[PDB]
Amino acid sequence: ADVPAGVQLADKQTLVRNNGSEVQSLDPHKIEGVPESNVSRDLFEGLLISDVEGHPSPGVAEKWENKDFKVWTFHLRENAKWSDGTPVTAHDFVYSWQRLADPNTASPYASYLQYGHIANIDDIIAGKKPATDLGVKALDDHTFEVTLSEPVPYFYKLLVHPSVSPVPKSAVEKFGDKWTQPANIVTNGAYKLKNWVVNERIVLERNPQYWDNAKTVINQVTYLPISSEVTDVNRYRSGEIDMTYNNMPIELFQKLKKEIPNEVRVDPYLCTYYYEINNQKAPFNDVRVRTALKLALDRDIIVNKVKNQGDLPAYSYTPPYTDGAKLVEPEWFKWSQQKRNEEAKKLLAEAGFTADKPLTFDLLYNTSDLHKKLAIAVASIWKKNLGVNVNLENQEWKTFLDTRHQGTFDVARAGWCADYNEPTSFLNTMLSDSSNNTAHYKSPAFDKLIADTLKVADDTQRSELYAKAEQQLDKDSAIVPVYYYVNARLVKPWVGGYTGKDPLDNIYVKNLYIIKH
Ligand SMILES: [U]
Ligand SMILES: [U]
Ligand SMILES: [U]
Ligand SMILES: [U]
Ligand SMILES: [U]
Ligand SMILES: [U]
Ligand SMILES: [U]
Ligand SMILES: [U]
Repeated sequence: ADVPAGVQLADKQTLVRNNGSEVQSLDPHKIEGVPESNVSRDLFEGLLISDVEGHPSPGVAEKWENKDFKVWTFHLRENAKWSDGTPVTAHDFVYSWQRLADPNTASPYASYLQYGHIANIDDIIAGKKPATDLGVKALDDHTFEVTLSEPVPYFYKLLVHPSVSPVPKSAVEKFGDKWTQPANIVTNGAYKLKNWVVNERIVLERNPQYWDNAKTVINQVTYLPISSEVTDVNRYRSGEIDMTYNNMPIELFQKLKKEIPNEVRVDPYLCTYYYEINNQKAPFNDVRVRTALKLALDRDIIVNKVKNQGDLPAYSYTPPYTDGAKLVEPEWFKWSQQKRNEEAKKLLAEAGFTADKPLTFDLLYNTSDLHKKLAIAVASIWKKNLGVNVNLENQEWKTFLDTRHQGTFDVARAGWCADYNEPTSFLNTMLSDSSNNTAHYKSPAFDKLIADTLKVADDTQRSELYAKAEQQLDKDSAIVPVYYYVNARLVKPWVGGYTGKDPLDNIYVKNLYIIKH
């Protein structure tokens, strides 16, 4: 943390953050969500980290070079250490990236190594080559070299993500899936795990071995698993919580803007809220059904009437303000809602649906007052506008993600937030073989458009190709875009170091500080 001259620090440097839900895991290779990544950034540090404004910056790697954007060489700082005092080496990164690639690990982020195009990843994921053939090597203890199969100019931007953080081989091998228990875990970020009580709290304490420990200010941070946004706000206002999770309750938000304006932080965020359709399950394998659902949802009602927290109605998957996004707003988005409704009804009528045999299906969402209220509104809108019946189902976060991966669903609420600020951070998740493809969408045409983006060596052709890839997804109605999120949360006046300038919201508790109050 960089405490401004003149600021008086509180005697007790502790923080309590709400984290939305119980985490899937603390193992960097078994996680895929925001709550998971929030804790992961305090515990495991990769090659690069985001600074306080979100810029990719030195993590374990103090400096790096690239040759033709294909061979990346990272020079690891000599004093990088794990919490048990042992050095973090390039060998840790080699083991870690191989474990991520290995199909036996079954990481939801196995495809992150395909997104960066590390050599031999496709064959490794497919079981054709052993994970040890991955294009990574330790040239020495302090030098990690990555070899890609094609030039990727934005490659280093990927490296702040939890999936490419190092994990400690000896703990993994000795304790297997209990390696992340407090008595066994070993970490290399600014914090160490002190306590983990499922559905109660995660307590982290400062890691004295961290290389940049002298600049850490907060001594302990607690992450809570509260999925009710109302309850989060209540425990924030009671004094327990210093920073709410960044999901805000429809019940109270308008009142909060008037009551504590200075604490209501609202900043740009590269995330899209959408209804994920299971594209491989009848009748959602019919483009007419998906298109009907996409058109009949009234975003103006949802975004401006129901939620009204500053979100913008969405017509694409990639947020339009992602760096490199130059998207074409589809003609249906300019139509009137009535015109969208007629087209929708026409398509469903063409798909075989009638008043006597209507379309009925489930709408799965992770427990939350916000998603429940939005799903109830969407259900009402779809019933009224298109004559469809939906059965709402809530599931806790970890179960909910497993259901979407399993494909044991019809339509699910969804939100994707960028991992690096570039259109492929979104677009790569709709690749037929992506480990992040919970839409179960498989388009050879879409796949080809993205493969072509690194076959050209310039940004304008690349941006036009991303635009076309979005048009292909839209043409297929793979999803139902709802809104682009804003990052809205409450932060007490005494929490310093949180700018709100990072559109990825990659917060590190090592950058924060408690102002005397
Ligand atoms: U004190
Ligand atoms: U105090
Ligand atoms: U660049
Ligand atoms: U950029
Ligand atoms: U269903
Ligand atoms: U509620
Ligand atoms: U470039
Ligand atoms: U105080």
